[PDB]
Amino acid sequence: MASNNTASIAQARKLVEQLKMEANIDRIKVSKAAADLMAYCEAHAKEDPLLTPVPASENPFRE
Amino acid sequence: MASNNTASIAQARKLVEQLKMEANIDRIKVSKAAADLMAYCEAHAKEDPLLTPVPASENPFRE
Amino acid sequence: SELDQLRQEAEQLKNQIRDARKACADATLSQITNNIDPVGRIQMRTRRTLRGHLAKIYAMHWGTDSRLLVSASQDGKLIIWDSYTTNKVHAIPLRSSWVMTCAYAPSGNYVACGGLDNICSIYNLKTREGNVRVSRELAGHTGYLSCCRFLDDNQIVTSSGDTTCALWDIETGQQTTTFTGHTGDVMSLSLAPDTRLFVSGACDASAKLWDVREGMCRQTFTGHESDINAICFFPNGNAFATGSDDATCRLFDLRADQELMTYSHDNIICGITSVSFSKSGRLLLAGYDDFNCNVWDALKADRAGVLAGHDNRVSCLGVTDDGMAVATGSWDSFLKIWN
Amino acid sequence: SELDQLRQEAEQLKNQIRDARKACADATLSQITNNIDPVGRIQMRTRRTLRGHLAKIYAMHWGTDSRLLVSASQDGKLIIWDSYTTNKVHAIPLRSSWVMTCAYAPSGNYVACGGLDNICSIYNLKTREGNVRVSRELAGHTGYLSCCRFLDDNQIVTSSGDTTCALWDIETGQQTTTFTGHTGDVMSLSLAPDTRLFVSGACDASAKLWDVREGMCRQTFTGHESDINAICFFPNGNAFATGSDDATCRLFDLRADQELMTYSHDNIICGITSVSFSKSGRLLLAGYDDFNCNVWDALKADRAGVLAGHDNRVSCLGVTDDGMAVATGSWDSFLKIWN
Amino acid sequence: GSVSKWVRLNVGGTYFLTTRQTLCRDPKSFLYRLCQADPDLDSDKDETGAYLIDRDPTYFGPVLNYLRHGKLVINKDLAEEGVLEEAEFYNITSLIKLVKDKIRERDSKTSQVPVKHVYRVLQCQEEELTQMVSTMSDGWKFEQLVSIGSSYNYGNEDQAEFLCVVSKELHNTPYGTASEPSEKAKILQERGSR
Amino acid sequence: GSVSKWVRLNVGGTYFLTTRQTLCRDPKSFLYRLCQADPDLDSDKDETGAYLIDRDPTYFGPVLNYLRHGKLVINKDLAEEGVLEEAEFYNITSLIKLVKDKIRERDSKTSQVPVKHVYRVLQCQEEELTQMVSTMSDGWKFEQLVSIGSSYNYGNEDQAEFLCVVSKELHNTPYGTASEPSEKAKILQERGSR
Amino acid sequence: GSVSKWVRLNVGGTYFLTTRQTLCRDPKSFLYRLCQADPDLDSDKDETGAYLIDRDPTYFGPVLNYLRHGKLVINKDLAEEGVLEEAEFYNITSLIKLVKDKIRERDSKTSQVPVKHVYRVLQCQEEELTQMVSTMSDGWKFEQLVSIGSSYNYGNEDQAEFLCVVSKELHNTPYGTASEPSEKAKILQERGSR
Amino acid sequence: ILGLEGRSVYEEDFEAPFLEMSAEFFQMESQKFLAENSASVYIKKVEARINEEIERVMHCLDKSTEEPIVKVVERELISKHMKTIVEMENSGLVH
Repeated sequence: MASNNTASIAQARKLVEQLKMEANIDRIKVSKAAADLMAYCEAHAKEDPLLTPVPASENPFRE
Repeated sequence: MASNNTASIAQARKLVEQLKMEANIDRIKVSKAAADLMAYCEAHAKEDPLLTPVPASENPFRE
Repeated sequence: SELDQLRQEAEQLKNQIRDARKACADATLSQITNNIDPVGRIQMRTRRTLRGHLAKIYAMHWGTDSRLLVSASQDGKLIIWDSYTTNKVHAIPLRSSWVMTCAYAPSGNYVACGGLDNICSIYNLKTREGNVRVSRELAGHTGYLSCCRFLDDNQIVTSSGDTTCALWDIETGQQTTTFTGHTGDVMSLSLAPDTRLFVSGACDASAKLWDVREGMCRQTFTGHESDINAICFFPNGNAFATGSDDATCRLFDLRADQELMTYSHDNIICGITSVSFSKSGRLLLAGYDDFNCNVWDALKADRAGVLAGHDNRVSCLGVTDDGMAVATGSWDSFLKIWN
Repeated sequence: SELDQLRQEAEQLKNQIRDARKACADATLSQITNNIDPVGRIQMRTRRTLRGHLAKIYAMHWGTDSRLLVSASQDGKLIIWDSYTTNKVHAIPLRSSWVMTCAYAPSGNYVACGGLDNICSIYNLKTREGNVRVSRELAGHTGYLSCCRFLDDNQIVTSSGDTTCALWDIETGQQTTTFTGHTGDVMSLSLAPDTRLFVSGACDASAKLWDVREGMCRQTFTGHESDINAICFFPNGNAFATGSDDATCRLFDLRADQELMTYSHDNIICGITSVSFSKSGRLLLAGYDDFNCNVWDALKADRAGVLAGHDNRVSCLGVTDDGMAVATGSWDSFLKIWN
Repeated sequence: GSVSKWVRLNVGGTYFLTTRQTLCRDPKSFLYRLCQADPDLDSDKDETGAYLIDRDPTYFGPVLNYLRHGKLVINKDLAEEGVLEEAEFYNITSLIKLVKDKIRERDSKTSQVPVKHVYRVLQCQEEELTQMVSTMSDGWKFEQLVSIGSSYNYGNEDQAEFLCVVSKELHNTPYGTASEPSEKAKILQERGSR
Repeated sequence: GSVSKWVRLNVGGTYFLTTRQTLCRDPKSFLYRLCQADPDLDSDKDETGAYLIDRDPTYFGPVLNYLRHGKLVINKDLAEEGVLEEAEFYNITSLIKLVKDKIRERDSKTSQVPVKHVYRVLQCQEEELTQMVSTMSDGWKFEQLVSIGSSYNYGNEDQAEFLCVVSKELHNTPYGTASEPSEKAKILQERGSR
Repeated sequence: GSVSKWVRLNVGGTYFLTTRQTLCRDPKSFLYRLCQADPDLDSDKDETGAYLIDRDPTYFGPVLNYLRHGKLVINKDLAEEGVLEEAEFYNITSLIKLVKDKIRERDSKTSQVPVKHVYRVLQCQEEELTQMVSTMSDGWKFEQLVSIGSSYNYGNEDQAEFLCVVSKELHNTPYGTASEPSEKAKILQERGSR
Repeated sequence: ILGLEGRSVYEEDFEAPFLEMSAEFFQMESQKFLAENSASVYIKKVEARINEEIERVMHCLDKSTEEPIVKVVERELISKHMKTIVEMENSGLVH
């Protein structure tokens, strides 16, 4: 064993491995992704009962 | 028999038979059947105590 | 291929049947003759509330003696009541829970129950020992025992799962004859006072009136729009009231061999879960998936009264064979003896 | 040996990753914008007090059907609470005590249990038997199960101990895809609405976002310095809030491949034991080892409001799938419904 | 030479002379297929004209018992599971049924070690109590009686006064710890759940 | 078969070498044919020549012992139901009664296996409670006591003081001979039901 | 005649008939050397056929069943320890593990006396207890319902009105993968202690 | 097999000696062939010897030596004859 080393290195390989396709993934900038999320939330803000007034007939916890 | 859609033709034969007896069975017009039902129901109205007040001891449920 | 030709043939046969019914169809004299004495609104009060149950009541069935009701709760409990005194003649645990159907025999001492067990349990109320020892445990069923009704002391009908409404010899525990032909599950059965013709209401919305004395169907009433919950014959057996998961009751006449007259309802839209006739058969009492049920006129097609006072839906109805009252197998765990 | 070269290569690639993330790093428009949908102070009511636990509640999970909530008490008891009615469908006794997690299946008919034992329990809640029976015991887990989530109804992600969060085939009981690479037990397990990526939080303080089809870990989000208590995906599955044993929650972004933004206060120092998003995902529901919990404005980086209650820590949170309300599985032996 | 009205079959080491009729319990059974000669079979005991097949005769025991007698009774010391394995190898759905019924009976008999045990709750009034415990159904064992407060009619003699709790060793499932479900049952269970 | 004073039966492939005279006890049993060396029953084996009986040796044991020495001994490791079935096969009514008595003893001893089990409730207050608890019958087992609300004072020394649910493991008799009602008994049952 | 395509073994002096391939399902077994035609045999006889296997035929049964269809058989008369001995004689590792589990399941109930019985307590009211007991979990036995005295919300009709304690016997193997907890398990244990 | 997984044991005992003596044999054989053979004959003969060495490695010897042997032969017949087969007495690539 002068080229295998009883496979004690594999863990480090995995580390290296993931880092490679941590780099391969593109970078979407902070502000733009943030804005996308704000648009999604605010569009979904009306359909979120926590963000809207709730009549007793609206919530299944008072009917 | 599957290749004949699991012998669905047997349903056709049964429906042939159903038409046969339905034609054999006399057809009583709606008006006179309703007349017969009125006669039976009205003839049995007085002995249907649901239609009449029941004293506090007539029924076996206030006894 | 010619399979489609035979299907066409079936279609044209049904068309002829529709034509014959339409020719048989006339103006409903009862509804136009609404000058009959008004039914008004019957203020209905229960004289005896049956709090002996504490689970929902799924089926219930008065006996031939017309004093003992066999109300079954889906927890696996039969309560053979004393309707006249609110006493439990018997409280029977069931081998399996989720029992949906219970029937009381012409014996007056045999009781039937069907759950998801796929085994029809007939309990002998009276034995030499004095306890409710089971009479028979009829196995052989494929699907769940959707409904059961006693034909005789040793003959019964079990509208089971898997499109089965076969007749069963109780003594042998085997099918007497096989009743089949539905493409949907059979969960509704009705007992004519003839006690020789049972109209099975399956999930395919097809009230097939079968003759018990033959192994083949007698009539096939249709017009339904959903699976048929319950069917009640008239006190003459000349016609039967049908209720499905629709907003209207129906009345199918055998002599007319067609839907005699429908009970349209838009004041209530909940599915008709149970149907019944009064002692005269003039009052048709409809159980509804809402707590309060109703009773309409079978003559003027208008509400004779409202069964109000419930707190949960009623899953079965049973009228006194003397017409003194009606028991409501509600889900509020009380059977209410509405006098 | 050659391991030094591999480790140095890992170090330089980590440096490259830091550089690429910092290049991606820009001003967070959410923090910059202080007028984009302010949420204001919100005060919320306990509408259902699911009293009926007498021991602490470790994990509580709603189902996608969002009517019944499975809640596990470490004494070894599951309650399938009916939130709408203040009752339960099942109180299942658990053979193992100290049950960490219970996850309600997407079909709402299976439930999963992971306790201190090395067996994952799969109970088929609904069957023709009418009662709960164990669908599948899953044996062969190396470490102790900490969190689990149903990826299907025949397979499930099970973050056991020993850095194992391997996918498990329910039918065969054998793990199919093995997920290893953390340090210590994989303790947290977040299921995405994407359902294609589960981000596991362990004692490595590294939110490893794994693909649920390949054992290769999609991304390795980092920034947390403590073991990760809870991870909740955004209602998009494109980002997730990560709460660890600190006062700092971290909203990590998959598109940015870096921590989108951070939540921290000097008012709070307890570990963020439970993290969750609203229907919009605009509200971050953070349960704490503090007796009370909080809500942040998720996209304004500030506290939306404080949800004060109980008298003991709240060990888990579950938002109604619709954003209707939240159930607070706490250690004061009550589950409070806040709406 | 090797086949007659009767046939000699070597299950395990021993050789049983049994009629070809008795060996078959359904024409899908492997044993029947072995009754008549097939071109596929190569290894056999041609020393006495008896076909060689490789299974334990101990679990052939209850199998041949049912086949000869028409009723299956598996010994309390022998694995009904071994009988089921024998049946499944020999592909006899009838034997599958009986082993199933016997296993249900055993699970009732072994309803002390973990396997489902039916439990039920009944209401009774003070007066009715003696009757319904006395008239309590055979095959059921009384387990507990609890007094409760009376919400009607003073503090005693109430229609809801005592809760009896009984049980049955036989499980309520159609078979063992798992039965093949039905969808409409789940539909109605959801209907009644809410 | 081969002629000998004894006879060798192939009971389930197992050679029972038993004398012909002990098999002449019940001509009304299948064995008395198998003992005929003349052509009344002819049976052979292509390996030994033994007569062939398609009855199990599982429950043939106790029945053969009953034939040999007049008394059945059902081994308490084999189903008494199987012995009853073997008795039915040879339809020996005395043997049927004996195995049914054994099954009744089983059911009384195994009343917690779902078979007959009798239950009652006594009513007593403490003074008599000690007495009849002490003078409890041999066979009847105390299972539960309970108090009932006392309108006198708050507790003890009221007639309605304690219900005493007691039980007994009772024998289940195989059906067809027991639990057979009578007409006047049913008349009186209907009279007393109300 | 020992082997042509089939093998006649003499297991502990008991002759059994099988084929080379049924034993060749697992080609690591001890019977591999015995069955195959090779002069490696240290015990065989060709004067009347059949290799000499001086081993248990009583505990060869379940092992051969696993060798034929990969399934262990646990009889009630079977010493699971003895079949473990035979399996380790015939080197079936998965069978070894399964039989070890069977041995420990039997010991945790029988030989180690009934131990580690799991007990649980469940809060229920009447409307909940009725179906909870009705929907009682598989492999679990009802043990006691008790009515807690209550002043808030009367003493009846309260979600906290009854406590039902149930149990499940563990005829369960102690975990050999590690029944001793790890450090973080104990950390969480002390966290949950108070 | 005596390393119980070990190529280390064979590496110690006999993995190397084959390589070393083969290297020396190819040294002497290549020099002799250069002495006796022209361009094409020498090229095809050394190629045939290389293929026969691989033949021995697969059918006469283990597989564990394949990676070492290619490295040895690459520096023994090719890198040893870098521009001695490019040109010779009126033979070679240029000629």
